[PDB]
Amino acid sequence: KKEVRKVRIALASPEKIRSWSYGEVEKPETINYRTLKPERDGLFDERIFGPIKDTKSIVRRYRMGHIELATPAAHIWFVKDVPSKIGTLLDLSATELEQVLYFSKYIVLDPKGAILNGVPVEKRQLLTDEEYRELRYGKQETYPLPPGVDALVKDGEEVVKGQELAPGVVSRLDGVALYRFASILVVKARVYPFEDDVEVSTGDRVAPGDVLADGGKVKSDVYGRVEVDLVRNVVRVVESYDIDARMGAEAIQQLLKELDLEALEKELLEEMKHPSRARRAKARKRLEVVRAFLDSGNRPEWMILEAVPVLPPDLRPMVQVDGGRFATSDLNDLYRRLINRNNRLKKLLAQGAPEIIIRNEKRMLQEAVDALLDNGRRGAPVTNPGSDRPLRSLTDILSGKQGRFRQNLLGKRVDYSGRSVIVVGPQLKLHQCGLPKRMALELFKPFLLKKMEEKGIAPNVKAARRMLERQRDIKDEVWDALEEVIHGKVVLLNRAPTLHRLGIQAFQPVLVEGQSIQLHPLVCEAFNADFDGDQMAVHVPLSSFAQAEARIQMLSAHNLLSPASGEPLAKPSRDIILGLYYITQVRKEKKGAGLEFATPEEALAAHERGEVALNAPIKVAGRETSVGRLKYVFANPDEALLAVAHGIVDLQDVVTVRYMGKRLETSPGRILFARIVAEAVEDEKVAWELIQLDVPQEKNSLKDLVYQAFLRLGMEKTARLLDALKYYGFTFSTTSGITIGIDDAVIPEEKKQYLEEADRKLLQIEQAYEMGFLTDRERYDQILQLWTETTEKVTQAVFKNFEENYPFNPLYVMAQSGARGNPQQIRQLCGLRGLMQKPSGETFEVPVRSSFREGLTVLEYFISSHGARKGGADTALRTADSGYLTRKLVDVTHEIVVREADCGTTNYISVPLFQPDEVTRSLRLRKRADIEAGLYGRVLAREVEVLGVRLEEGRYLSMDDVHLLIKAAEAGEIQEVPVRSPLTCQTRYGVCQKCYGYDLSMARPVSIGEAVGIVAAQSIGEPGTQLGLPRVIELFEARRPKAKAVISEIDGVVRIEETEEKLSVFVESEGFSKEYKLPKEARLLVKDGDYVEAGQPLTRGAIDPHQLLEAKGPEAVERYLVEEIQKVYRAQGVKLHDKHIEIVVRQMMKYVEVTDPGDSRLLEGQVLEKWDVEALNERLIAEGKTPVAWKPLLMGVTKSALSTKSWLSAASFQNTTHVLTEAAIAGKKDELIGLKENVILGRLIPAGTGSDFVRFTQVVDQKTLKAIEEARKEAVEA
Ligand SMILES: [Mg+2]
Ligand SMILES: [Zn+2]
Repeated sequence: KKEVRKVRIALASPEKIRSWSYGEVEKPETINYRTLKPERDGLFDERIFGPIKDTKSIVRRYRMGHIELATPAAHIWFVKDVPSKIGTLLDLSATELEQVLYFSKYIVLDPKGAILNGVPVEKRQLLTDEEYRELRYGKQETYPLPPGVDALVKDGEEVVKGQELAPGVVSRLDGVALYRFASILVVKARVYPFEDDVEVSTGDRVAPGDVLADGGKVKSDVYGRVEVDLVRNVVRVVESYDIDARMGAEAIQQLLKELDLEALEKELLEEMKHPSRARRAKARKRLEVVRAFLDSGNRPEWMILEAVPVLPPDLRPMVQVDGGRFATSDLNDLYRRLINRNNRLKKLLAQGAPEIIIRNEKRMLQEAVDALLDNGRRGAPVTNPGSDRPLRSLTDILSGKQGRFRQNLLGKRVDYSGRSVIVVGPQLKLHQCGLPKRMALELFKPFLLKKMEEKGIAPNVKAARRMLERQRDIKDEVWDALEEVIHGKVVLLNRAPTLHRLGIQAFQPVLVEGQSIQLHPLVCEAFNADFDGDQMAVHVPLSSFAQAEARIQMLSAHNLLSPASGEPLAKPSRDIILGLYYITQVRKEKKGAGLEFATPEEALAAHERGEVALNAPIKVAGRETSVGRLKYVFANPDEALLAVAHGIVDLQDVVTVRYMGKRLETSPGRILFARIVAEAVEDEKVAWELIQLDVPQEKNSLKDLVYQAFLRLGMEKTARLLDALKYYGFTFSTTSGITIGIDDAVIPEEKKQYLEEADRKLLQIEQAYEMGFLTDRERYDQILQLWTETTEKVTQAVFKNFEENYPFNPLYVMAQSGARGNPQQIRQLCGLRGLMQKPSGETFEVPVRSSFREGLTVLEYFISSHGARKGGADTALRTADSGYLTRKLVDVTHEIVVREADCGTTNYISVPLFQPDEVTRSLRLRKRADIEAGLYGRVLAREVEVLGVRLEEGRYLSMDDVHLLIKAAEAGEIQEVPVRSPLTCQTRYGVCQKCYGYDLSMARPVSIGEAVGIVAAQSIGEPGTQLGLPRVIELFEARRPKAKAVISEIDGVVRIEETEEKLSVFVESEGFSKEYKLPKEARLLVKDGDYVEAGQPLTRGAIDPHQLLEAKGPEAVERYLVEEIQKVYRAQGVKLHDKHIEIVVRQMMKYVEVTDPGDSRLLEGQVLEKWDVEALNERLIAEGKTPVAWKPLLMGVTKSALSTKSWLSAASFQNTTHVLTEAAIAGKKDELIGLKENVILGRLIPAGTGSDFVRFTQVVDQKTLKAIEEARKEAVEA
């Protein structure tokens, strides 16, 4: 019942394994082919895993078995991890020593080693088993003797080298040769005769000084075993004492049993505090392991495993494919192999012990356990021979690109989904999408079944399915049921590359006849989907709760503004823009008569007579008014438009119309546009005030109109305005007749002489190059400058020509309006595409004189093919590169969610209003877009009054406030604005509403509980696809730029010495001077004698963020990073707000490394807030003034993503093995904070609706409220 908050991962005791499992499996018989039921106690046995029939089969998913190995085993992760957990807990070498002990046959033994073989005492040294059992039993040399011969050697003869033991036998070392009847026994032992009782009997191993026999007469002199022979009444003392011997895991277990963590910890402390850093680094590397083992409970004794758990059968099922053959998970094969090996070991130990065979089968079992735990690390165990496909192990199931972690994180398949090609849906409103009738019928199939079961169409659901199974039985009643089903439902449309949040959009389906999905044209840019045939997909959420989600916050009618900025995305598109520009344009032709009209009053009649003739046009360029203004005057807009309907005057003709209160000299087109705006909305005074009816409706004007309407009216009215505006734009674009012919690409004639002049100039330049006054580089620069100047001159001439001569040219009308094209494209069409770049990256000397209006020569087309190929390849790579960048960003910033009470942050950031450096030393107000992206939607840190207006502290900066601040800065009152920011928020995991701000899909302040981190990452990454990018990569991944710029770290004065070898700049201070050397290519930007501060760039180039943080501090480098990121984004024309960059930069520098240790080690770095809390506890909450002096560490996006307190995300991110091992050494209570973890958990995501702030909210109607409240007051008795 209680909510899961922490997941603790830890190690298992053998008792824990026994309690966990329900019985033991000991046959290698999963299931026989004949008996499809579980055969015997094997891997699928019935009574041990739960019944296979109908508790459910989920016990066979939950209940697990176990194997009680007679021989202990150690987990492969703790022996093969890069830091060998046993190899770092113990003093053992991982690469060979640990494996050779744990698989092969060597000896490890602590207690005693003073026995000498030319080598001093042993404390923890390794000796091979061979010399071990040599030293175990003294010195053995044997030489047989023929029977029936009493040789010259007696039972106690001493023998040295060179002595003839026989006529042909010679020994090898000095010692004693014992005689048997029947051999000679050479030993390096000591014999001792005696004549009294024995104190040490046969078998005992004795130390010097201990009594051997005969009381004090005879005492021991060396270590070794004692053998008493009563035939000669003598003691032989071999040199072999009682010495410990263990093999394999039990030995390790012995080690782990004999190792105590507390004394180990103290001696590690001593071994790290005393010497230099060289040993203490690895001392900490193993001391963290020791502290984790000690502080987390679980002792390392069971860190090697005795009872192996057995996976429930349904997690590894053998399921039939065809013809009796069973497809199996390799886990079953590995378990069968392990069971067979264990049973072989069991019966082997039961029957007899051939020692070499026992060692061999111990190695066999250990390798089998290794393979079971994971395959590939030691050899490549494979399936039955002939199929060289490596078996799949537990690590393979968990880890890998397609594993348990990496397959729930995507969920590549969904049930209620479809896809189709999309077509324009202009007849639909913005909150609708056209759905083909067949996919609409099949998608809601259960809904259809239930709804037509509500009526009498079919008796039951089975009859319904059988009737609908064929389309020959369709009826119009079925279609009525269909339209009944989806009256209120919505579906989610999805584009395959989902670069941002708007790639998923809810819609209301409308039944249509056809194959394709009809899409509203206005969302043609929300999706990056054209109509060249590319497809788009549809999903259908089932639960009414999810329907509420989609209809409320994912419905497209409600998301009209970007999350990346305040700009709208539902702005009128190309066609509507062209139509409305055509309807609200005013022409102008000619005045060949006396234009003076203000003076003469007979000029009204005189020029009316002139207009009767051809003296002056109806739209004449009169001094004060056109004769059209005089001739026609309209009481109402209706009269003007009705007179237009009678063809008297066009929609583009100026005329005096008496509007609601004034006489306006406008065209009926502009009046009609104002009428459309006023009809789409309810009130007209507001509509009249929020439009600009004296200029053509260019795309910027439409965008401003839409934004203002959104601000002042809200959601529904803006949507209706967009619908009506699009509809009228379409109709007037149709009836107006905009068309493109070959003659529309008019060629201005004046440019011709321009070319000649350019040509002439080339000649002198060529002559200037012929005389040798110019070098190749400067000549190329001169030619490039001349051509790029004359191209601009020709473009200016082209636009002047289009203005003067043909106001209504289709190319010119779409250039002026925001429909399509750029001046460069129009110049290519009509003028000349002069400069064409070379494959090397430079530009050809010979330009392209021709245009597409004329014909290109073969060579010119062949040359332009180079640039075509370059652009194609660039796009084809940058697509995937930008996707990968977005992946990095979302991984690092997925923890940021606005859950908050307003944090008491007495801190802020001062957003500049003047560019610190637009020239070398000058201040100018930042570009309006820049100030908007820095200030719009922020919160004022403290009250400011600039122009007689009191902007109180805590007031969100709306668009009007930003404009007012910009105007004030223009006047010159303030230069910086103090604002709250995420960079200074004190919220633990996320930001507060005040520190975050005000920009959203809406304008209102952000709701508490939305993952602003994910949308931040998406807004950063989406423009990257159409974007340079290496700079962005090297900035979010904190790296060392190759073009490093020399900077200062201390304030002082600049002393530039012009040493020709290397320019030496001296930062001079009172007590010290710093010197920097600049090579020939290092072009500085400072002047001698200038005052210089910390972090001031001495040379031109990029700045390493790490050294900048070292010099100035966190805030300075944060501002530098944000500005540098914004630089490239502005350079590409993409408008992006700074909230997202600030969020990622804050997540980038949430790590500090302490320097003065407190209650833990010093040279360790992790989350800053942890020392925030810990310093609060150490200094204030608890006693003990130990300052945990930390330094902020700046690491790239990747490293910050990797090092996380939670281990779920780390396991799902890079490598499950090492991460899980680390999280297993210490019981890691993973808090379910962060979003990726709760995705893996599949539970309610913390962000959005799943925020505990809104997760539960009792709701009750009013009448039941009165009932329950009456029960309440009657519950209060008396
Ligand atoms: Mg396409
Ligand atoms: Zn805050």
